[PDB]
Amino acid sequence: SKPQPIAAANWDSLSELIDLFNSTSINHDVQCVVASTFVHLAMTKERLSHPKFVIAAQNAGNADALASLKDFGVNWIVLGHSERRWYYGETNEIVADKVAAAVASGFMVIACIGETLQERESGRTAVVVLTQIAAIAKKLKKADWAKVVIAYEPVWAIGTGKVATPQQAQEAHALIRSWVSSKIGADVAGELRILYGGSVNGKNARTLYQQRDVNGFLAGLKPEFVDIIKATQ
Repeated sequence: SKPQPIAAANWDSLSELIDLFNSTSINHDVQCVVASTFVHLAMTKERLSHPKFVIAAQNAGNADALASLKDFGVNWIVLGHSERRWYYGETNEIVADKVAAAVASGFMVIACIGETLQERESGRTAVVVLTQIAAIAKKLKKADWAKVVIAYEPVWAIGTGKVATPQQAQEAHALIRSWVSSKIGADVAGELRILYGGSVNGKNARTLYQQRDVNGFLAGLKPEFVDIIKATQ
């Protein structure tokens, strides 16, 4: 069976969004995450009170900064999101180092991996994606995977004019899990949450979630997020 799903939203009125989240009864077991930028942190922190939600930082790579976040009550962090890699120049190793640092600092880490349009088109989804997570694994020890969540981000589907079928997402998630099973252990692979991190709405989320290897979502901080949460069953 599947591990606990996660519905995570990455940073519309934020205040109104939080109101909506706070008011949302979530009946099933699902860990909800709102990843904020530094500036919106204290506000999200004081406003978001739904106990099935946790707040996540993003991209912190400094030990002191990590320590401060943890002190501020932030225990989750999103790392490796597409733009960090394709725009900011965070290499597989830099992301890996951040993941390892965050884990060492007591964080739950949502580590994003994903291939570009050109990589997918040229048939290199597997080598790109697995190389990215292999870099992450190299800096972790087995026990650390308890603190790791992988988000698969079809970068290739973002502003490229391409769509992500349940089959495509399942294929990607399955190959990641198979690599984790082989290289890290089947016990780890069994517990590992692999989130689909491409643009998703209520309907397609519910369908995606039905796939064997999909354990939830990394999506937009938008009112539709409530539907993404409900989709995780």
